[PDB]
Amino acid sequence: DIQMTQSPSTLSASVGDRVTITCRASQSISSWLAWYQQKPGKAPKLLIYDASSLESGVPSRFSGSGSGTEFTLTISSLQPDDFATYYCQQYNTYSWWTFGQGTKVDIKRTVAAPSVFIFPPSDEQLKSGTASVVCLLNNFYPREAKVQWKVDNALQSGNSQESVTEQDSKDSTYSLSSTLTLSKADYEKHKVYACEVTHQGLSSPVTKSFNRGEC
Amino acid sequence: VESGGGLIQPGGSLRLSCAVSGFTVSSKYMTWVRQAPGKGLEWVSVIYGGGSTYYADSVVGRFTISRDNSKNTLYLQMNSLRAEDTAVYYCASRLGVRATTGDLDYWGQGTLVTVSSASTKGPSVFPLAPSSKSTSGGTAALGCLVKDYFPEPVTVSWNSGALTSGVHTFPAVLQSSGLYSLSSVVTVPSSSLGTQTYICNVNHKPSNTKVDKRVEPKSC
Repeated sequence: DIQMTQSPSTLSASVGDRVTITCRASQSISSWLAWYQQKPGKAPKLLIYDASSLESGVPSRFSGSGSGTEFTLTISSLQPDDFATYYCQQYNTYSWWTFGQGTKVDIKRTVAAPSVFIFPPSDEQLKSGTASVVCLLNNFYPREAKVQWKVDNALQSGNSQESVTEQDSKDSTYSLSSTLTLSKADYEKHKVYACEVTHQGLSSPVTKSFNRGEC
Repeated sequence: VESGGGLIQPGGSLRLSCAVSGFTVSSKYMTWVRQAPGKGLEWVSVIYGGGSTYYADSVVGRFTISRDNSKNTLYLQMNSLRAEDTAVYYCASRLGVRATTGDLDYWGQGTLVTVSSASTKGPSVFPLAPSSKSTSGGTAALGCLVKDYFPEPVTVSWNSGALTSGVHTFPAVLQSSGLYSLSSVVTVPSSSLGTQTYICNVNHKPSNTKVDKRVEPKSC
């Protein structure tokens, strides 16, 4: 199958900016590529097809170029209505169409490192036979942030999940919570619980941790 | 709007329907595209005007696309459903007549499919207590962990709605167990932790659960 890789993952922008998103195909596809716009909770909307043809009634500030493997979508002067997620799609083959992973165009602000806080399980939860640890990343920009959990130095893979807020309408940041869930029994078998956070506003990854017994 | 979606246990079947008014379903190619919560678009299947059908690897052998021209309706039969098939499903097509084969200018509203073995279950509401671990520049973070409930939704307020600013109630996540979990957090001045109480109010109507949880500060 053809993999479509868009970049960047989030494009920071302001009203009036000239904004360009890129989309790369893992196989050549001539001009058989379309661009979609999508807002949260709503269906996608076709902007451009055949790489450079406008769907009728779409504003002419939208343009596209490329043919082969490298394609660009340009918004010449961003409007408030244009903050959204944008997808490319290839239809080179009749047999299998694929979309890129999406590019979110959000409201540009200064870089802000997250405040990272960690919450051991409540003694309350411990009596139910499970133990959850929560790592809060508060008020950060841009959206890209990596959370890694370690228990006594062991990378945890499969027992965590993440949730992110929409861009704050006031301060334009994001916040993120990750929950690591273990059995009571193995929680009481280990000592160090560590949330490692990677974010552009940090000079290096930050680790917030606690030892099980202490508070 | 697409229908036939909703809740189904793993191994079960659903039959989506996409009834259209504005064009005939059989003169066009029609497709299904799905989107998991928080994720991108995944093309699922296509039926061309000539009747040919094609499927993404991930669904071949389990899904069947079809149309009934009499009712002007597109279908997706979904068998042997798995948790990873949880998604919003859109039917889509192209109304512009042009020589092109694959762009989509018509999209349905979308309909949510959730694949879970879970029965109705009220949340456990666990405190996220403020402490040194959650204070910074004179502001402390605290919250409530609203764990293992089904189905959606829950509502969370703080101090019965008196406390709204600084509150972040995160989108729920469907866990590998088939139960949902979410957190709600709030940042407040740390000087307030001893002098004022913070309570999160969690309502889960399906289970008739209404919990008020006091979040006491840790003295470490």
